[PDB]
Amino acid sequence: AIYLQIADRICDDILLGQYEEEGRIPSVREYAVNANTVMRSYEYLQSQEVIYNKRGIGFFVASGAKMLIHSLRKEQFLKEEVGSFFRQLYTLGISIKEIEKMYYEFIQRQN
Amino acid sequence: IYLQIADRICDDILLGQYEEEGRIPSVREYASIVVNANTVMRSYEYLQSQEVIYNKRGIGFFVASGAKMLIHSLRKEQFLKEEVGSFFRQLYTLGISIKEIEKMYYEFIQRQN
Repeated sequence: AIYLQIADRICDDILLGQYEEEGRIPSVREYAVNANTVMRSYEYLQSQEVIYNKRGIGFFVASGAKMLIHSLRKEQFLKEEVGSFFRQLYTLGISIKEIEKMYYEFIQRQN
Repeated sequence: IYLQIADRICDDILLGQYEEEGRIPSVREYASIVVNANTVMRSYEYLQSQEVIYNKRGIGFFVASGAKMLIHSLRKEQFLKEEVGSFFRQLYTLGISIKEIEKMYYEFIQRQN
């Protein structure tokens, strides 16, 4: 959903040190091909402590929102997918000794 | 669809319509000229995680340097899994020699020529 299809399109350019932690970020009017729902985007991200507000000044990345943001998407994976995914190895007759085989060998690919 | 697009664009690409290290226009724009927009998201993922393309962050997508050729191949190797099997079976069933069908791939080539 785009309330959150955008709230996730921001926390990343922070993990990339493009937006410095406790360094600033963009006027919405300017992040305007849409700036309407954005108010519900920035919403998500404020109520998620990812960013903060100076009265009349503008907008920064909350420090260690690098680390504030890493943390959020973790429990929205072990809640989200794992629980079915656990329940699939189950139904399928696959084991963790066979899955931590293909995983430890799965790094070979990315190096 | 998820896919069809790849071809209109790839053929844009093999037509050199889009240069390698050169830009394809917005996922906003292209869907007008053709008329849906968000299923045009389900494509550039497939493409840029298939390496025929990439998105400079905050600029757009580009042709990947060496694009015109992986395609031909992935066009070539896709002939090799579900398009070719469809065939050897028959040249087997109906009683067709290999050098049988081969005869008429060389008259084929001659008309091109």
